[PDB]
Amino acid sequence: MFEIKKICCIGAGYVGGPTCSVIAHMCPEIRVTVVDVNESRINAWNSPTLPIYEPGLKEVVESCRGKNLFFSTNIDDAIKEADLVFISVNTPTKTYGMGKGRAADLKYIEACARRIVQNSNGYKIVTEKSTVPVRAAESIRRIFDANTKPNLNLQVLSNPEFLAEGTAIKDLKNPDRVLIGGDETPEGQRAVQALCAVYEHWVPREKILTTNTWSSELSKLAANAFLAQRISSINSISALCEATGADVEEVATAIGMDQRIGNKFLKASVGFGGSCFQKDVLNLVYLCEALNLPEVARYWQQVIDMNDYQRRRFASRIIDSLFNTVTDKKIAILGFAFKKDTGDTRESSSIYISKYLMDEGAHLHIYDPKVPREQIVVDLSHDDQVSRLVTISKDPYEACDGAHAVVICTEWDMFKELDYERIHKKMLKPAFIFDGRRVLDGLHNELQTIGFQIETIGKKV
Amino acid sequence: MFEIKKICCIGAGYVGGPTCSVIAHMCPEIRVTVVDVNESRINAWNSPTLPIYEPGLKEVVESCRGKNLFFSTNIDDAIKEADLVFISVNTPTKTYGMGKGRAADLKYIEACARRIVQNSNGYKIVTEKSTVPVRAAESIRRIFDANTKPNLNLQVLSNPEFLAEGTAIKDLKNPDRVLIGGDETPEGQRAVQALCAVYEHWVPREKILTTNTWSSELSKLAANAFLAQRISSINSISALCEATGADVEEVATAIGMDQRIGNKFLKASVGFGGSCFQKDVLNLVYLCEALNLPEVARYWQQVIDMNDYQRRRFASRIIDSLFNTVTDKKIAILGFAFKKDTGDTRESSSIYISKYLMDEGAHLHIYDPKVPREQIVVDLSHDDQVSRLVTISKDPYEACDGAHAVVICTEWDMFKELDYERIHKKMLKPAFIFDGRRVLDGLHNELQTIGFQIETIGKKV
Amino acid sequence: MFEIKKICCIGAGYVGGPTCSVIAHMCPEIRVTVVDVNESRINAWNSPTLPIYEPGLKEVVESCRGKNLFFSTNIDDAIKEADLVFISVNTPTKTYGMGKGRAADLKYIEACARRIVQNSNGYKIVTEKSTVPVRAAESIRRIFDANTKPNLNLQVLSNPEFLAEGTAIKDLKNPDRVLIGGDETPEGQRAVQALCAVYEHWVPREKILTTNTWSSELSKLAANAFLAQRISSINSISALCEATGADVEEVATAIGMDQRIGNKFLKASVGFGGSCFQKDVLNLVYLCEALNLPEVARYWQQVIDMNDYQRRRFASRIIDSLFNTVTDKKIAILGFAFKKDTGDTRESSSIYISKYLMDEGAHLHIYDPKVPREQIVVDLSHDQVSRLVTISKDPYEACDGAHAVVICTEWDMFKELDYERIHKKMLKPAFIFDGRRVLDGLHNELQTIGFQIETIGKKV
Ligand SMILES: NC(=O)c1ccc[n+]([C@@H]2O[C@H](COP(=O)([O-])OP(=O)(O)OC[C@H]3O[C@@H](n4cnc5c(N)ncnc54)[C@H](O)[C@@H]3O)[C@@H](O)[C@H]2O)c1
Ligand SMILES: NC(=O)c1ccc[n+]([C@@H]2O[C@H](COP(=O)([O-])OP(=O)(O)OC[C@H]3O[C@@H](n4cnc5c(N)ncnc54)[C@H](O)[C@@H]3O)[C@@H](O)[C@H]2O)c1
Ligand SMILES: O=C(O)[C@H]1O[C@H](OP(=O)(O)OP(=O)(O)OC[C@H]2O[C@@H](n3ccc(=O)[nH]c3=O)[C@H](O)[C@@H]2O)[C@H](O)[C@@H](O)[C@@H]1O
Ligand SMILES: O=C(O)[C@H]1O[C@H](OP(=O)(O)OP(=O)(O)OC[C@H]2O[C@@H](n3ccc(=O)[nH]c3=O)[C@H](O)[C@@H]2O)[C@H](O)[C@@H](O)[C@@H]1O
Ligand SMILES: O=C(O)[C@H]1O[C@H](OP(=O)(O)OP(=O)(O)OC[C@H]2O[C@@H](n3ccc(=O)[nH]c3=O)[C@H](O)[C@@H]2O)[C@H](O)[C@@H](O)[C@@H]1O
Ligand SMILES: [Cl-]
Ligand SMILES: [Cl-]
Ligand SMILES: [Cl-]
Ligand SMILES: [Cl-]
Repeated sequence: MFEIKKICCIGAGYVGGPTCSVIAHMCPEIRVTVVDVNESRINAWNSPTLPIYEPGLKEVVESCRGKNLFFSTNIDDAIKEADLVFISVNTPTKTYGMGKGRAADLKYIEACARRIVQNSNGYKIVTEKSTVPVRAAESIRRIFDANTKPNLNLQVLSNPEFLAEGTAIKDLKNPDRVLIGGDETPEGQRAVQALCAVYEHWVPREKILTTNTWSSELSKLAANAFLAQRISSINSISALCEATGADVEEVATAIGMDQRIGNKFLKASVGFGGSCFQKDVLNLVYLCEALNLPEVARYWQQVIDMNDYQRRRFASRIIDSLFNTVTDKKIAILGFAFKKDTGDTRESSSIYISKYLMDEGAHLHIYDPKVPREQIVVDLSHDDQVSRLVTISKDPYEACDGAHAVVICTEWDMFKELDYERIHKKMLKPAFIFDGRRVLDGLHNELQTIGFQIETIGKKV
Repeated sequence: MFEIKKICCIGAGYVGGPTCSVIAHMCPEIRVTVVDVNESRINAWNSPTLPIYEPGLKEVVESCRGKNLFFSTNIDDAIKEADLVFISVNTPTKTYGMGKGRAADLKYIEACARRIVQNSNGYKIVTEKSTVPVRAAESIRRIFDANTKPNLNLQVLSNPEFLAEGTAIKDLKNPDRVLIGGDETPEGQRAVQALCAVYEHWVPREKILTTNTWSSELSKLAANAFLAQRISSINSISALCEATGADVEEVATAIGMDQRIGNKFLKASVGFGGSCFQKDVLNLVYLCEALNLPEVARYWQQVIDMNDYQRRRFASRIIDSLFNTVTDKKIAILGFAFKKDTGDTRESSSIYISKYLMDEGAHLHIYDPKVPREQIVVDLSHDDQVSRLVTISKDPYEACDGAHAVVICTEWDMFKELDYERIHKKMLKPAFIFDGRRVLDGLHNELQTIGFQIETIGKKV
Repeated sequence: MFEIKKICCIGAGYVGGPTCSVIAHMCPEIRVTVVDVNESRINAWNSPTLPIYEPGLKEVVESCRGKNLFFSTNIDDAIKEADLVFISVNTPTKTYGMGKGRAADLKYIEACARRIVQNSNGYKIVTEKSTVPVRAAESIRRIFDANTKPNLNLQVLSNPEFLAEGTAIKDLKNPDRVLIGGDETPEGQRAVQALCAVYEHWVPREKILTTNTWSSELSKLAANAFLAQRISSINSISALCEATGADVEEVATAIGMDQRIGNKFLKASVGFGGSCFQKDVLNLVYLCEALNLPEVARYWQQVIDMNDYQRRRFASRIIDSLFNTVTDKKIAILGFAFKKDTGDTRESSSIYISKYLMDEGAHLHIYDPKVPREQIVVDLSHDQVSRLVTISKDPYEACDGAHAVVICTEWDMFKELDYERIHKKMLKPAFIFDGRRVLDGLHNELQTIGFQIETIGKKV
């Protein structure tokens, strides 16, 4: 049996940093080196202020960093020395060319594959952790086959990642499962078993699934598409509730008590964000179109279409409720991160609601407890319109001071705890609360007594 | 019988220069003066370097120029002195206004008609050689009727041109036929017969067709639409072949051995280019829409739609074969002219394939034995993107050095003769050849043995 | 080199019968046995009146029948003895299920395949003679592979038919080309070569083209599609001519003089008919949809849509000319066959023009010199035939009391009619609608007699 003793991870992002940090923490005898082309990111990983906010992450980094955990921009030597190389780079939707707005952008992956074969000799396992179109591993194999050297044996595995931001460390330390894909050849199964032996330092063997390479790639896309679909489905139900007097939280509970459906991922929202759900479903759609599966393509597209309807109609709700015009109206945006317990804003609904209201010429005042203000400025920029229409607030009370509406977009715990009596006093009248997260449930009577018009998703006005 | 002794041709382009050069060469007693508003074009026609590359043209110009062949920017005196005035100006698709992207732009023609009546006295024959919408001659007539002078007799004829670039001189010296259109009046038939007498110096009378003005105008559009259609039809068959394992060259041969179909214009390609096929079919389409013939309009539109599918899918082939990403990938473009034996690039498929690959951020290195590099730069410009993504190569080996793919777009003879063993050595791996012209047929086994992945149109991978 | 000396042909129809008769006639040293399940058809091939009428066929058949040409219902013995087995059965359009109206039905081909493998030992060459969908040869190979025996070697070839109706024997004796497809293996190439040697008894080697099997199958459909496309293209041009003062006959001459275009199949018409063109183009379109080639499917669909528009617009011209009402108006239809010199009416434009006028309540009087009146009744049946349709014994009957004379088939006799006689007994205004451009050159005098003359691709 081959033993992995040095690991290199190309990509020091929300996946690469935490995954490697937990591997190093659980496997004291394995050297783990996380690398990136981004110098300031790598410099931040080596500093008292990590480049990402993830609960418990700093404690894990600090326990291992400089012992068996390293962050470096020296990609070549980290590859050269490694028994195992992870590819954990970004795979965004292409914003250009063929498949613009749908297809996965594989240029970061290809760059990794080229760099690996350029800097590799002997035996190495190359593990595709990035979320990819099905069969992407076949292209990494072809590049390696076409660029062999004497004694160079590069084995390719699929090892997709299931962590959610905000709960990364817990997800990594106690995963529901680990999935590994490789071919059925003797060398392929040897590679699989070596990677399994890494995870077995802390994951029970019954929680490690081994499949073929393509089932593993597909499983990741499917898992994300099923999760996103649960949200779009309950969000579709929120609209029906609003029209009927049914309550979406009541309905969610009823359906989720069926053990075959389950009670998770039935929290209605202004819409799902985060870097991957939309892009991974669109990748699935694009791939289906390419494989002449248009029925399957249009089935999954509904998940994205619903999410976009949820958001748009939430924005329309705000504008319709505020007498059909929001031009020059101060509006508080409470929450800019895509979910609580992260500073990540990638595809946050907060961005889409903010842009909709900015198209109207609203004056947005934006508060979030963890997102840096510079990121919010970048997200809302194409910027003159940002300088004219957007203010980043230091606290929520400042945001709401002289506002017409408070719009809650991220389910930070603090928001339900605010002093709404104080807030109502300095708001323009009538004062509105638009709750995109159902976090103010149970406060509606008190809020109404104070004087607010309170509206939320999945509840009839 | 009236005898034409002085000819003026307005338009010194790919039609006007060669047609007039051959008339002068065949009719030593007729003074032929080619005129243009473009000074540098006219200056080039008077120089050792003609403004166009056409086989055998220089020999014809040089034998007559300064004897009975003249090139001049003095349009007014050339008209004033002429027995016969040719209109041989450009008729591009309108890029603006009503019919943008479809309708013919008749502003150059109208300018000629106005200038002719302004500078004409006595008897002259005015011959519309430019490709025009049907009934355009009626407008030239109306302008003349509305601007008569005492003793001014301007007779209007249709005399469209059937030469193909690359074979212009041969086509002009030995035409399959000459077509002349005029009205059935005594003066009209007199004009027709005078123009016939010019061509009879070298074209047998049985190869000179005389029709009415509108049949003649329409015949030119129809002829071009039938030719373009043969190519789009065999290109449509190329796609079916790729899907079935049939070979398009085999199928082309089988169908073309039916004497009713004929064996010409069945060469599959990345797509037909050249200045006229697309614009003349679109003119036909537009005209049909204007005459309430939408069924006829949509029949002919298929010829353009097929051509655009052929090109797009060829580009998609390249990107799909190169692991679904070509960003930063060096790619050799061999051939930029729209067909071999011309330096003309007007509507070359090379432009469309290059632009598709540039949209992806590919690094194109472009070689062509006759197109000037300045023209390729203009064609690919909207240019920063050109400065970043495009290099004009001095030879094909330079183009292919460190390239991922060689893409053949123009059927220059030299390309099949290249040293592909040498080329494979310095290509990045795996190395691809994409043959848009079927010029490497028969070399596939040798190329595969060298190591290439070779793909071509109308052949299954 | 392998010599073929016994040929069996499964299917004694319009393709198989004549093809095999010519082979026997040209190759005296080959025994050619044509077989069929249809016993009365086989018995007719051995009779003084053959079950297929083609000029020259009777003479070819009678020259070698009983010598080296045989017709039999004994299919199993013919297969068993054959070096080469032609599959020349019909592949009719599916009238049901997947591909209804467009897909070819392969049931007969498959039956033959199963029967061949069942009755075969050793080496045989099996050749698709009938028009088939692309990759039909692969199904035959699979049936053979699944049903193999020791020493069984069945090589599958494609060898399409290019017979035009009424000229089959001349097409057979002097073909533009012979097309043979086989795979590019040693065995497939010896099979191809063995069949080439048969055709070489009368076809120059330069006119025999050998391809792969799929190329061969696809070439037959593409050929008919290119042919039908020339007709739809010149017809589309005919409509523009009428709108612009151009003449489609002048335009056809002008474009046909380009040797890259050529001068055949540019005769504008009310629309192409026949049992082949629409069927083969629709099959091609269905194959494209099945292969996920939608751009290609709708490119070729235009050939059919243009043909259908040519017929539709011609009927509407008739109706609009007769003041937009033809209820109980007598109209003479001259020509019902799909082209001249035949009684064949299959997919004839005359059917479609007649049905359009029937839908308006017109009283049609139909004359054709060769189409049997019984066929006309069937073709115009689904009620309205007995009510609206009369089959005339001569053109003058048909035109008597008529509002319009409509020429749908290009029979040479129609330009020889006594149009002064016709005009006298027609209701006024009297119309002639020439759907075939047969009365060109009578236009001046017909106008003087007093007709309103309407033709395709010209305003007279
Ligand atoms: N973020 C999540 O919650 C999550 C969860 C599961 C899976 N994933 C998948 O993991 C992958 C990475 O996600 P992420 O959120 O960490 O992205 P990220 O953008 O935050 O990090 C990727 C890093 O890779 C670097 N990189 C790109 N190309 C490089 C190259 N050629 N050489 C060296 N470094 C390079 C970038 O600079 C960046 O720092 C994606 O494919 C994603 O779909 C993400
Ligand atoms: N290029 C061919 O292979 C070809 C073949 C047959 C027919 N045609 C037809 O011939 C016509 C000309 O084609 P081309 O390729 O020679 O175009 P071109 O652009 O190369 O040449 C036309 C010339 O006319 C000049 N011109 C325009 N307006 C003028 C004016 N008012 N006074 C004086 N000069 C003027 C332009 O400066 C230009 O030099 C077109 O209508 C085209 O459809 C072209
Ligand atoms: O591939 C990925 O990137 C990851 O995507 C998600 O993780 P993540 O996007 O970080 O966070 P989630 O908790 O799944 O929520 C995504 C979006 O759905 C929203 N959401 C979630 C659950 C819910 O019930 N309702 C709802 O609106 C969240 O607020 C957020 O905007 C998946 O949960 C992970 O398993 C996966 O590894
Ligand atoms: O009006 C015009 O401008 C002229 O257009 C064409 O001439 P041209 O465009 O110069 O050259 P072609 O040989 O017709 O080819 C046009 C395009 O079709 C492509 N082509 C041609 C033939 C073929 O079989 N396959 C094919 O892809 C050529 O490479 C080229 O891109 C016609 O051939 C001329 O008769 C006509 O006078
Ligand atoms: O697939 C087949 O078995 C045969 O189909 C057709 O033969 P066919 O339909 O009998 O006769 P055609 O001469 O092609 O005429 C078909 C239709 O086209 C019409 N047509 C033909 C030529 C033309 O210029 N204009 C025109 O309207 C004819 O009047 C007729 O309605 C082909 O011509 C044969 O090569 C082929 O072998
Ligand atoms: Cl695998
Ligand atoms: Cl909080
Ligand atoms: Cl005229
Ligand atoms: Cl060359």
